[PDB]
Formats: sequence, structure tokens, C-alpha cells
Amino acid sequence: EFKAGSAKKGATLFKTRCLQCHTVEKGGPHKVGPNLHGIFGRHSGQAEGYSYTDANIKKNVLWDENNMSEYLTNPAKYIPGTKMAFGGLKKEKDRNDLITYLKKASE
Ligand code: HEC
Repeated sequence: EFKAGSAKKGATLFKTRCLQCHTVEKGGPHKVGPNLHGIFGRHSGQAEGYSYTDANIKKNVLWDENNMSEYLTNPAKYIPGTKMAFGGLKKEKDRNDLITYLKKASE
């Protein structure tokens, strides 16, 4: 259950845990994983110009703060077969902080 946290702390988490694989700016490149602009309020597997695993598309989840928190804890548990699956963001406070940042940065 997402609770708004610190966008400042979330930005640092994004830099150290996500940026190696993702950009978030509008128009940013799909460097490894997809650019994340517009991710909230959108179905999984829909970024224009990115070939996802079929698994990520067929999960058929419409992203919100709560299901993204579950996903980020362990992506392969939520979407079996997802590619380049990172290790997960384990602490609830860290997920809350990251999602607080990502909601802003991705809009
Ligand atoms: C590379 C080793 C990654 C790290 C580190 C993180 N992510 Fe990731 N992400 C990666 C890939 C290759 C993909 C696509 C997977 C597929 O099976 O096709 C993803 C996907 C996501 C998604 C879903 C995107 C969508 O449905 O359009 C999100 C929301 C996401 N990633 C977020 C995210 C965040 C916030 C990270 C750090 C905590 C993180 N990613 C790390 C590859 C990699």
C-alpha cells in the first residue's frame, strides 16, 4: 500500500538502481529497458518503439503506485519471463520514495 514519501530520496534511488537501464525524460532513449515517461496510468508493455518480452505485454497490468510497488520488489516474481530482471527494491520506504519521484519525473 503506497504512501507518498521523499522525492529527493527517490531521485537518488533512481540514479543508483534504475538509471543504468532506464531513462525517464520525455523522448528519452530506450537504453536497455524502455524509457519510462508516461508509465503510470498505462498498461504494461506499451512504450512506443520498444520490443518487450511477450510476458510483460501479456501481464496486462495497468500501472499504478500499488502494483508498481509489488513489481519493483521482484520483477520476475510479478512478471515471470521478464528479461534482464533486476534484483528488486526491497525496503517498503525505498519503494515509496522511488515511486514518489517517478510519478513526478515521468509526467
Ligand atoms: C536493467 C538491468 C534494469 C534495471 C536495473 C531496472 N530495470 Fe526496469 N526494465 C528493464 C527491462 C529490460 C524492462 C523490460 C522487461 C521486459 O520483459 O520486456 C523493464 C521494465 C520496467 C517496467 C515496466 C515497463 C512497461 O511495462 O512499459 C518498469 C515500470 C520498470 N522497469 C521500472 C524500473 C525501475 C523504477 C527501476 C529501478 C528501481 C528498474 N526499472 C530497474 C530493465 C531494468
